[PDB]
Amino acid sequence: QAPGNQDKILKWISTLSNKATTGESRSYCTQ
Amino acid sequence: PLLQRFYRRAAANEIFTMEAFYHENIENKLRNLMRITKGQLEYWDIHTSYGEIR
Amino acid sequence: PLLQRFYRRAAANEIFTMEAFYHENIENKLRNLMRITKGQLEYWDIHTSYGEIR
Amino acid sequence: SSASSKALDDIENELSFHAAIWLNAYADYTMFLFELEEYNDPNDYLMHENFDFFRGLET
Amino acid sequence: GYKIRNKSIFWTRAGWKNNWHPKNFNAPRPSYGEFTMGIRCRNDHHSFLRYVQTYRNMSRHCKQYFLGDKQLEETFILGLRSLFLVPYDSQCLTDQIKHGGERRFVDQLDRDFELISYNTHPYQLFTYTVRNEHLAWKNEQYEKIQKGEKTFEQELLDYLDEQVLAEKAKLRDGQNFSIERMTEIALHVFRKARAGKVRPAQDVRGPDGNVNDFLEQRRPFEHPNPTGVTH
Amino acid sequence: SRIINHLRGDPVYQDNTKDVSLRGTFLRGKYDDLPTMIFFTEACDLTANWIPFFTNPQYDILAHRNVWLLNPRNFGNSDRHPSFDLQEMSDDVMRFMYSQKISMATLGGHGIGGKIALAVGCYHAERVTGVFSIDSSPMDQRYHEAFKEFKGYVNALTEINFKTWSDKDVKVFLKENIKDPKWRSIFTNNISKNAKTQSDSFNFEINYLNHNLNFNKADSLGNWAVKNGIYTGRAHFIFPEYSRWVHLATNTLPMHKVCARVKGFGHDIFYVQGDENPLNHWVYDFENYANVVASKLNKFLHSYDGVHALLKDRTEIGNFMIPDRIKSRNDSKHIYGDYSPAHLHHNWRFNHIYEKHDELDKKLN
Amino acid sequence: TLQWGSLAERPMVDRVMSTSTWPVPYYQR
Amino acid sequence: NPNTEENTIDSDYLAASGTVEAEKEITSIDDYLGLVFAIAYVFGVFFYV
Ligand SMILES: CCCCCCCCCCCCCCCCCC(=O)OC[C@H](COP(=O)([O-])OCC(O)COP(=O)([O-])OC[C@@H](COC(=O)CCCCCCCCCCCCCCCCC)OC(=O)CCCCCCCCCCCCCCCCC)OC(=O)CCCCCCCCCCCCCCCCC
Repeated sequence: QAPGNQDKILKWISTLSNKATTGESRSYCTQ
Repeated sequence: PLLQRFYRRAAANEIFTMEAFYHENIENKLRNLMRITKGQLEYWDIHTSYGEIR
Repeated sequence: PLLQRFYRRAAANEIFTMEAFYHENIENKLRNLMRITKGQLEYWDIHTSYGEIR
Repeated sequence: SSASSKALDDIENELSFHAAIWLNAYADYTMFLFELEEYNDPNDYLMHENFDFFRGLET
Repeated sequence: GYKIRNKSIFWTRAGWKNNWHPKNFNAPRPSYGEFTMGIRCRNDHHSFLRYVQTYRNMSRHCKQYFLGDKQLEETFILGLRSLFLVPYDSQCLTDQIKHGGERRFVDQLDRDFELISYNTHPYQLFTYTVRNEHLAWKNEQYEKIQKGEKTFEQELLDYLDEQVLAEKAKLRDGQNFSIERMTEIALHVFRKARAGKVRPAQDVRGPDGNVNDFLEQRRPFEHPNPTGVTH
Repeated sequence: SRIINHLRGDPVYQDNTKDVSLRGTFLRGKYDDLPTMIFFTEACDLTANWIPFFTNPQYDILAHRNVWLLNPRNFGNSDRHPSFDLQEMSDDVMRFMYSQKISMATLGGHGIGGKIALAVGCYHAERVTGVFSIDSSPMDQRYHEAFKEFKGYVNALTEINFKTWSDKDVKVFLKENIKDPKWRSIFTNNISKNAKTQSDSFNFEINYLNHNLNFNKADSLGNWAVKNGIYTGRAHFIFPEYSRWVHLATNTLPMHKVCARVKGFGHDIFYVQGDENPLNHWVYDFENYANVVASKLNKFLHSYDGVHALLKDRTEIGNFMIPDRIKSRNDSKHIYGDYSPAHLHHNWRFNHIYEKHDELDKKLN
Repeated sequence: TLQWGSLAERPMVDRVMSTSTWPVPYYQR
Repeated sequence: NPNTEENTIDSDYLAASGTVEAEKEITSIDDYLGLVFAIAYVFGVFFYV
């Protein structure tokens, strides 16, 4: 359970953040 | 020389080539439009995984 | 048909082709004569070492 | 899994229509390259036959 | 593939790619009131309203022959706008045209409406023909559905849905079924289906370099005299 | 070691077709100063396979010229770019010749390589001395059965995914999908494992190539476009008697159609006597085919390559005078007459041989 | 080349066949 | 094929070169184009038209 269970969840959030360009969107990504 | 008639051949001989390369010229114009289209479809692939991420 | 005149062309065309390969065909004939000549020269190379062997 | 964030349904239906727009364009470019396979050498077709491949030019 | 190599292809005496104000000797010059006795000019400020009324007429006069087809009225509207938005989106600086582009386009659209008023414009006849060919195919589907029969379009949709399951049922190492894979599956089905049909030859050359026409029958000669009708 | 010298580099994917660099093997000649020969191998075919041909004492080709076994773009170690336009691929060679300080070179090719070689002479003739094409012709070969197979095999190679597929899964795929033994062997040796055994891949760009062939349009390598023009210089064509690529019946006419100086069969066009065998395309494997190609190659390099058009052979240099066209020279007080055309040194631009010999000439006087 | 032959045999030099079949029809479509 | 047949090439580009001169702003090219055809048989006698 502990290891490797969050790898996929990091790829998704990373892409969602990369697509963010405006500061407003970047703030929602932080939240 | 009076090359008026030659100028009409050179342009026609050049268009003969552009017609022969129509498929390649157009396919390259679409390679960029498909790039734009594929880029917009990336937003849907992200949303389909939110339910699983949650 | 009366192909007599044609037979004279076909024979000329084959001869024309042989002349085109005169260098290749004669060079192949000598490669065998040189092989025979080199074979006879193997004896002098053996006698030259007799003094060193003795 | 049953239902969640009826506000989320706003973008579920927005991105779904947004994708349908650009899937229609993807099919346009895809189908054109499909029909283009049978069209070769414009210089080998007659005048009135080329216009039929490019329906609309005669109009 | 092939690109125009001449760098001066788009050069004109008026500038680069200038198709709005070509250079000519009799160029426009200003007029001064204090020195001008009389003048003969046809320019005016009535093009804006003529552009508006022209749109209303072309739309309302073409809808007379749509028979209440709402989908056609909406499709035609989108096509009508594409004809009126030409000066607003063109590369040509329609605002810098020689003697007024506004008057020019309006007068050009009026010639189109004249034909539309008589129902003789090629876009009208093209619309009727294209629509009749479309409704005939939609009615063929309706008659097959009322009979409980399956349409040729559904047989593919159903045949494609199963082909996707077969591919993703074996695609376990990866799980990204891209749109590219989905596409080439359908194309493999379309090529196979299209080749099955008895269609007229579209490509000049078949598998061999030879042309696929009825005229490409060369030697050897093996066909006898033509036979007559049977009783 | 010394005779065999192949520069080492890594392919670079390029967005601009002008920033493309070619890499290949260089074979040094026996003698100090010799003109250079640039040879293009068949598509998807290894340059190493031609080394024993150019390094055979029986043929002794290096005695005539230094050889550059060069890979075209998207092939081997050279840079990668989706376009296969022969004009672009020809400019690549001109930059290579510049970077390597080559003023002008003799061009050669095998199969599709012959097309690439001839294209360079068509686009850059002032810097090409001659062209020697082997089992190729400036012709549209899209519909030749031999090309279709090559076009078909390349498409099958797109199905393999090295990441998931195992080494055994590959070998089984080739044997079943590829029937021709030689093509099979060629493709196997093109497979390489990158550093750190990250994954195996083909040395040639399989994606860019398949699109070129599968699309099957003017830019295809099988096609020869009218845009390529005419080659003005010396050209010699050698192909097997029974060849799937060049049919003696009609595939010789394109040579006359594209090459202005080609005299015809028996002078600049020859066929090698042989049997019907689909493997005859690879002349370097069979001694009988190779011995004839080599002899004809040495004759072209010795007597015909880099010789003025109106001269028969190199023997006529200095003893045959060409007629002059009237009003062709700037000097007005010039008595027009016959002249022997100037033949320059093979690398006169990047050396000072003319400046040096001018000094020695003054010392005599 | 510019010397292709006689006027009568001019329509002969156009055909380019993708196969080894003999004799070859001359007409180029 | 308008790009291989020199007969339609000569006539097409010639006509395009004549109508493009409407930018010289003489008058309606639709009016005086017929007079050009007549004037061509006046001075075209020199060329046997
Ligand atoms: C503004 C209009 C001016 C009108 C002037 C009146 C006419 C003068 C006639 C003089 C005879 C020569 C004419 C040469 C121009 C030819 C142009 C031409 O024919 O069109 C080709 C032209 C395109 O073809 P091109 O080959 O690309 O043109 C370049 C030329 O080929 C070649 O290109 P190029 O770069 O080499 O030359 C550029 C061109 C530029 O032309 C201009 O810019 C016009 C400038 C004003 C006139 C200057 C020349 C006037 C004549 C001087 C004569 C000197 C006589 C001295 C006698 C001494 C002995 C006693 O020619 C010149 O440069 C003229 C320079 C003269 C130098 C003379 C050198 C010394 C010679 C001394 C020997 C004396 C022998 C005399 C024997 C009799 C004559 C053989 O077609 C067009 O462009 C269509 C537009 C036409 C423009 C307006 C009409 C102009 C008249 C053209 C004929 C009518 C066209 C429509 C026909 C419709 C059929 C469907």
